Amino acid sequence: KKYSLGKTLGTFGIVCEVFDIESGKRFALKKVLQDPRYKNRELDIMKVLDHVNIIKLVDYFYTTNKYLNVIMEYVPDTLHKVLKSFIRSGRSIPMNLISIYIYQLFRAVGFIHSLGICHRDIKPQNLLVNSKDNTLKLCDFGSAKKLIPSEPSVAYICSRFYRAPELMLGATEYTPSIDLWSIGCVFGELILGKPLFSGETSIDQLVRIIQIMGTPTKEQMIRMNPHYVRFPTLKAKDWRKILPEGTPSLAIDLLEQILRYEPDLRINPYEAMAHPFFDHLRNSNIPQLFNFSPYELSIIPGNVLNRILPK
Amino acid sequence: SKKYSLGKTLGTGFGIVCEVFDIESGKRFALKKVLQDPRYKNRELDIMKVLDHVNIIKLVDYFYTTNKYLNVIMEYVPDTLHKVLKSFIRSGRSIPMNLISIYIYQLFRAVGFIHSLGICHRDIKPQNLLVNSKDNTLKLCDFGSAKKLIPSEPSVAYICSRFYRAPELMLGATEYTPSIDLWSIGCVFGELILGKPLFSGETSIDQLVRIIQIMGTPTKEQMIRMNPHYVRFPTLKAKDWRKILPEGTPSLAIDLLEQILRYEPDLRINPYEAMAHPFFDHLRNSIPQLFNFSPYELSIIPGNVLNRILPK
Ligand SMILES: O=C1N=c2ccccc2=C1c1[nH]c2ccccc2c1NOCC[C@H](O)CO
Ligand SMILES: O=C1N=c2ccccc2=C1c1[nH]c2ccccc2c1NOCC[C@H](O)CO
Repeated sequence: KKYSLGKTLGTFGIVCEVFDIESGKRFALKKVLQDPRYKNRELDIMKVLDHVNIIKLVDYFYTTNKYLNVIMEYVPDTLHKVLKSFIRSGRSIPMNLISIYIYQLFRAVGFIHSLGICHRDIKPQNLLVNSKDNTLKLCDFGSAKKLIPSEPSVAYICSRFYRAPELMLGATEYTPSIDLWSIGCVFGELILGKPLFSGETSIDQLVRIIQIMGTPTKEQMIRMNPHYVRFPTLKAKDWRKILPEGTPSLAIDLLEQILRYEPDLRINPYEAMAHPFFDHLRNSNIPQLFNFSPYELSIIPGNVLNRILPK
Repeated sequence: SKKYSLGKTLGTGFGIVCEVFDIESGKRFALKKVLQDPRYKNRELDIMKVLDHVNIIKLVDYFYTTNKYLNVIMEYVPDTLHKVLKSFIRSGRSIPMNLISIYIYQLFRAVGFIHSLGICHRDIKPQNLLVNSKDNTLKLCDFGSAKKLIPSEPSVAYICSRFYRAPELMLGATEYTPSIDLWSIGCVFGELILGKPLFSGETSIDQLVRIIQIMGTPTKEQMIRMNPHYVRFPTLKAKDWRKILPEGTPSLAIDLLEQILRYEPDLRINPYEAMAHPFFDHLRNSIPQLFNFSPYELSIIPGNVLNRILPK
């Protein structure tokens, strides 16, 4: 009764736009089929995400088959729709804007990773954008999990475009580092205007990665998955020959630092925020970039913080 | 339900209140379990959800269970002002005025916060006032009797309780205001000083007479302000608190009490102005957090008032 129903946004349930009958405000409703016997993992993660670049939990309740109704913060557009529109119009997303989106993405992921939480399905359909601010917010934690580093996961993550290579190799001991590969993939697509690594199967997807970044060495295979083994030998290619003809060197340098085979070697989110590619954001439309919460300040290293911040 | 382990009982008041433990983090919380239909809203949860303040008990978690029950997990504080009050009497000592001021200051800050939202507690009493001994932090809990007052709509006069109701409630008022909480604070302040409650009595008349016997018969203008729908008592002159309260009592204590226990609901000192009252000049001159105002708090405290509240 408290929420009047709006447009369906996407379909174990459905996602709608709803309105608070009392305040007038607009929120997002996720209605999922659910037994009040068991916990809901997604609700349980939501409950802990209090960050400016992450979608906030507002309310939740049960209904009538029994359903859990999660009411969340709303943002009016997805990076998927923005990206498709630029292609449609015939032009490239300005690099200045790409940097704005990608910085905020890094900030979000930095925050969930300081809690051991991994998203596992970062994609442009999951990156909410505000046209008026250029604010970006990470949503949908239906596929997320708190990784317990002393404990093995089962390899059951299948998806196009954005999986880390270690997931394609059936890794059992993957880490939140997987998200960092996704960011890289999003970042590249934004630049190129189409995804980096297509393919319907894991083999297909692996081959495409190899085709661009070269065959992984043995040391690289172990570090991705020590439980797994031979491909043909292909040399790495230069991103400057893959990406479109205008692409800034700083953009490619950061990209090189993200898309590494060795999960442990991928750039740290706060490190990436301190990367010269964001130097023009530090030199003062722009949303909030430097309003760190007292939690974030407790977590960012002092060397790093000083390089992230403006003079 | 597995997430929390029981759980010493804290009070069976439509449900129970227990101590519970987060089996993942090890932290201790308070569980309020109430009999509830998931067909209706629960008013108390809806209020909890909006209370974000250092001197009010925070909501933590909530879930359903099986007769169907709503389970409210809240911030926990290990003691009540009632137990503290009731222990000082045992030892044959009075609560230091310096301590009394610590608690009552925080109480005002809490009330200041809920009234900025139109939320009225409606049952403030030392049993509802949680105190932590490490720190002298006080927190206001248990909003099961709270309501958001919609100034343009009447309420129904069905509030019956001992010691702490505003005179307007005793008079069957239908248009009462969050001011009723300030009357309760005054009473609590008073009781802390005196060693026993100010206004005893099992019925409404009984409660009114006691007030009238200390504060004097209300004038006609004071009756209209408490309840313009209500008519004679015998004429009694006000007594002077200096002769009711114990021999030592500081004059600023009484000054502050006088400014809370007015018959005219609209004249009762407002909470921020009370923190500015000189009775708290020693906390300023000189103990928990007192001056760490939230961005929200800062935006609704008036300018001149704020400066009087803060230390120099
Ligand atoms: O604002 C949103 N908050 C959410 C929380 C969880 C899941 C989705 C959203 C939100 C969406 N905002 C949008 C604005 C324009 C278009 C779509 C959306 C949102 N959701 O997208 C549908 C979910 C789909 O199944 C995968 O993301
Ligand atoms: O810490 C508490 N949080 C609460 C939220 C709602 C209702 C009660 C409490 C809490 C109590 N903490 C205590 C510590 C010692 C003794 C009692 C309590 C709490 N409540 O006990 C029942 C409330 C009753 O109104 C007063 O006895």
